[PDB]
Amino acid sequence: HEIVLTQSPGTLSLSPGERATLSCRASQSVSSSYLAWYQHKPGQAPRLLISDVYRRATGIPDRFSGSGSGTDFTLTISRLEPEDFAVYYCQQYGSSPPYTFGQGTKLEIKRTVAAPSVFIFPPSDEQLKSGTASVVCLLNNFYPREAKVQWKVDNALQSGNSQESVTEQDSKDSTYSLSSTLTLSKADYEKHKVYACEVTHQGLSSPVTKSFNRGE
Amino acid sequence: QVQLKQWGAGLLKPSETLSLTCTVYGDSLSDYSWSWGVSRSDYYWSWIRQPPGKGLEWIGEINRSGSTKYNPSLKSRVSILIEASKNQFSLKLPSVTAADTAVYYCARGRRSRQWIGELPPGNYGLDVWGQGTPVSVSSASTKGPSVFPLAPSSTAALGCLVKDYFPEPVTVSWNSGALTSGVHTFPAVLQSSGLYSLSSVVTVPSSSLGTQTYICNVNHKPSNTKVDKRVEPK
Repeated sequence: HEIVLTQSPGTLSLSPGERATLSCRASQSVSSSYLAWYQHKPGQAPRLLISDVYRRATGIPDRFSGSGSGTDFTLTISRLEPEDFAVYYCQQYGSSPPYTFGQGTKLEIKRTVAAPSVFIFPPSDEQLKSGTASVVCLLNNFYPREAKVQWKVDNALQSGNSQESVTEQDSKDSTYSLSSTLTLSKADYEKHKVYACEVTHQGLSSPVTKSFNRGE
Repeated sequence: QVQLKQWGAGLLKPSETLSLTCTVYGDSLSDYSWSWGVSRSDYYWSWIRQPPGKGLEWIGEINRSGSTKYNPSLKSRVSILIEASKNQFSLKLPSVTAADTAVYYCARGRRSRQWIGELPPGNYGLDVWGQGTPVSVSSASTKGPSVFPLAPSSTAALGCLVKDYFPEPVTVSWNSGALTSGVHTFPAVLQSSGLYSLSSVVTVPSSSLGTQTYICNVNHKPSNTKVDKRVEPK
């Protein structure tokens, strides 16, 4: 028995200038003295926003406010600014240990759908001398974040031999970029001809394939 | 200016003991006078970690009285100590595994029910944070990266593959920082080999591929590895 926090939604997508409503629910009723909120941006420590009966911490502007009673608590950002897009955590602090955080809500910028530009890169001759082949597929400047990448090697669908990495939302155009890297040995790589990256994204009418033929 | 200096070894091997320390500056842990604001007995010196892909996990806290509170998920392993004469408090975690790879933050917790004159904002929260110690638990040896070109093919895209390095991080720039527009440096991934890998890409006009020079600058501080790699059409 302990106080468990659940935040909702997992991700919130809003435009600058809109009002954001973030929710945090405690498993038991808790005094509003002990409901704290934090902002967390990539590459930085979390920062306290609201605590002790919805009082703003030092340096926190007026558009951040808190409300709630019993089990359901709310962080409100009355008018979003570009710097307000980040991850937000609630925390129970002082009612009963452990003083655990909620799962956090990612507040991202909502923009119109943007299709990715797709590029495929063969392994360089230099890497092949190292005994390994990496094939890189680039999905550039797309929205929303959800995308599917399917590697095909001489029309054989691959699974479990590639890794993905996604950038943070771009501060200028609010898009995402994704890379998928297929890793094969030199010996395996030279057994096949056509290396293809198939991309599915809601901004694309049909899946888009980029490919090369090994050696050309 | 209360601030927290984070130190301690961040590169560990499995089964070893993590040992981190934060030094408090701008205030004294051994000052038992109280004439203004919040009593220094109302501070709770705390540890919070974030593993990759997870949220914040409150580890525990210690008061200058020596009383501790620990998260039940780690209570069987964790130890938190305080040394007021050195303005230090520390975190110890033995028998570490890859599940302990995380950024570890120390922070000042505040829980005041009385005060003198004024109560500064930040009560009942962690109002001051250290900027973290990245900790990696791995049997891998410190290794500089291998940098391979992602050559432009037949708006063009090109880049560099910064592969097989340990530990994190690496800094990547283009043309010594003269090229920033259109650059995407992806977050590294941990490969199944235990080494990290990332790519850095940039979109450029196709017409510039004959004239413009494209060089990616990679700096891996833990191995003192600096690589300038030229990327040109193949």
